[PDB]
Amino acid sequence: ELVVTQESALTTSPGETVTLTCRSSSGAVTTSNYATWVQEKPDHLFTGLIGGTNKRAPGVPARFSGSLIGDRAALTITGAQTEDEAIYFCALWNSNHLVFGGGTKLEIKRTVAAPSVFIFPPSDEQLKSGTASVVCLLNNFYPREAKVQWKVDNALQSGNSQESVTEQDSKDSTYSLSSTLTLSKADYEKHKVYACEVTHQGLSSPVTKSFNRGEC
Amino acid sequence: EVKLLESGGGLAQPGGSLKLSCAASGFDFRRYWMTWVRQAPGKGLEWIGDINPDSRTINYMPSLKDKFIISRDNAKNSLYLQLSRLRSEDSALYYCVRLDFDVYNHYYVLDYWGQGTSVTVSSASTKGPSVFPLAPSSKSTSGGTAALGCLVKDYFPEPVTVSWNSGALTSGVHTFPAVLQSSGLYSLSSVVTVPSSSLGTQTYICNVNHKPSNTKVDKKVEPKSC
Ligand SMILES: Cc1cc2nc(N)n(CCCCC(=O)O)c2cc1C
Repeated sequence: ELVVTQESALTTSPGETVTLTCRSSSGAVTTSNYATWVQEKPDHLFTGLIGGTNKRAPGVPARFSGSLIGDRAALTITGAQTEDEAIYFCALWNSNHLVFGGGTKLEIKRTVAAPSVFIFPPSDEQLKSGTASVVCLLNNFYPREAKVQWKVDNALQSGNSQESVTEQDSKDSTYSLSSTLTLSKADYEKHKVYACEVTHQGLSSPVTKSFNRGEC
Repeated sequence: EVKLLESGGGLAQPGGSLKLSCAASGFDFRRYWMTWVRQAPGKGLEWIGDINPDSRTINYMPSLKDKFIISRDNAKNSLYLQLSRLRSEDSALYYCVRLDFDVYNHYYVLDYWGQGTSVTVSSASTKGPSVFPLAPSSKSTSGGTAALGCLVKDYFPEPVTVSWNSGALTSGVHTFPAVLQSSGLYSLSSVVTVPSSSLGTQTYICNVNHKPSNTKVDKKVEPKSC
């Protein structure tokens, strides 16, 4: 049962050199595994990078190189650029079938950028349906680590919110996140103050965006 | 100029079958090996199998060797994948991939990939999305930029596509990945920042589309009236 493994994530700074590895659970990776690499950019855009372990694919900048390091196959990016932010997949050929690794998320360090916070009260139309969705938006920040806490009339909520985060923006290398608090129309009407508290490295003190139900 | 376009995805019933197709162009299809790769939710890529030019050699991933059938029609520059005995585990994005095969140099690379076609193996019914407006919590006087958007909630199965002003507006747009709600329904938001001043003059419309339920909605987001 061959299992190809890769480091889940790595972070490097521009101009730096980084190496992603690919190991086999059945032993050392070898030339006969024909290790190959694929890059996944946002929107399910994949592109072949390396083939035959160390041979670059046409159109691939020379900053990319392949090789065997120890018992693993590796992809080395010299002079990392922000355009290199992506997920790199590795695959090994096991005699009669191809096995992909779990992929490595490569992040490119950039300066701290605090998020712009926005809170969206539920729409009237949505309320008619009996449900109320409160949305909180954290826009273009970095690093990704950000804590968003919901408070309904100073009562810290829990278990009733889901969040989504975008891929590191190719341009500014930032992330954007949204947290959605979902309540029954009933509960929503049982409270007044709805606030979103955001904590992030780029903020000296947590930022709170809020609104009082009914207040326009 | 290589182009790979998949089709055939959609909601299917467990135990059922489904035939996916891929249209190719930009290269001598007849001279290349073709490959199918899929990606299930929260998972990485998984090789399904490949087929050589003359269809005389067809390799499959150990497991699906039987419930999966690959074929091609060089005359029509097409690649097919016949799925069968569909189980929830087969729910994934199916990619059509061209394989540059060089046995002389032992160089094998999956160069060009299509963007895939989504396939959901569920017993649930198809449901359309409700599009709610995320009104600009700002005015013109405030000066600067305001955030607004659309909340596409309670639909099934994936995926939904969202654009603004029929594509005219793309800068500042952030369409988050859909989230699976406890209800088993999907939901997502799409926001975008515009200049406060344009609020009241410029019209902001988000165009939501959900093929599975043949839903098409254009919601106009305006500043909530106070
Ligand atoms: C991505 C990839 C796909 C492949 N499909 C086949 N069928 N082989 C086997 C290659 C031929 C075996 C040989 O002559 O050594 C593959 C190798 C790689 C790296």
